[PDB]
Amino acid sequence: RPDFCLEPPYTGPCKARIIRYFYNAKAGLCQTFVYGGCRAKRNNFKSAEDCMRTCGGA
Amino acid sequence: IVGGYTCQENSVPYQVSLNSGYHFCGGSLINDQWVVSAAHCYKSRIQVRLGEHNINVLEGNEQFVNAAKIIKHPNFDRKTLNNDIMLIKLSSPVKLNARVATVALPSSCAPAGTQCLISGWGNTLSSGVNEPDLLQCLDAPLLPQADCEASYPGKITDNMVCVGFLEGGKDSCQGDAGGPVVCNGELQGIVSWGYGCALPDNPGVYTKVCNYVDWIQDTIAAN
Ligand SMILES: [Ca+2]
Repeated sequence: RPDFCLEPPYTGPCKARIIRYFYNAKAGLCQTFVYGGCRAKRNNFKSAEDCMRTCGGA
Repeated sequence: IVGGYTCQENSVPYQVSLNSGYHFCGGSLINDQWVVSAAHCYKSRIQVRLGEHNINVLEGNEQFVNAAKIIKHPNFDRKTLNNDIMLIKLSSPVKLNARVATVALPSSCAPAGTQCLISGWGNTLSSGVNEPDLLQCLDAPLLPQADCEASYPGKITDNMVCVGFLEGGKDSCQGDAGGPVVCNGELQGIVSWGYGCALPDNPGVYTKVCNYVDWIQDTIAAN
């Protein structure tokens, strides 16, 4: 799978509480995390479907 | 708010919660039809909740009003975070009372050393997460621009001000963005960004409201 899928979820410097999805490699599935609202890394999706399609592997 | 305390019930009557399903940002009521928040808190649909203390319990003093107009600063940069300010016009004028009140805009820029009150329902932990039911408060000073610049090399503009402590321990955090920084009864800052929360040498960075009084007034008058 893509390299960014293996990186830990990135909240970023902004201080909003935006719920996003990230691929948890250890768990083998996409989960939710708190995104701050800006400067998102690639392991950050607006839906579980998009997260699994992109980071699911296979 | 990390390292703060639970605000006295309804002691920050200008504090509002921005909600789009769940609480996601704060804001400040500046007049009976307008709220000022952070531009990075933008969402196409926003419900403003006023008179809140416990955001997870219907207490009886709350007012729920949807955003009719959402206007981000025209020069907002989503990467540098310069001009991180946004105005929200309420669909209907709110009823002002002891628990729902307006906060004054700055008469001029407050100098470094000025003590202020920061508030919000953001994460209370620097490591891990704890979303508080009750509104949190934090008394903190505006820091010298040189110290802010030293903590965030090459990332601080004239439209930003650091508020907090160089030693860390107390700070605003995720869920607090858009919220108020009030000093001597005037809204001098808006919770914006920072590296982590309550970390040493990285105090929170806030939108310097005193640079936007004319924009705010002109925008309200035109909308
Ligand atoms: Ca409530």
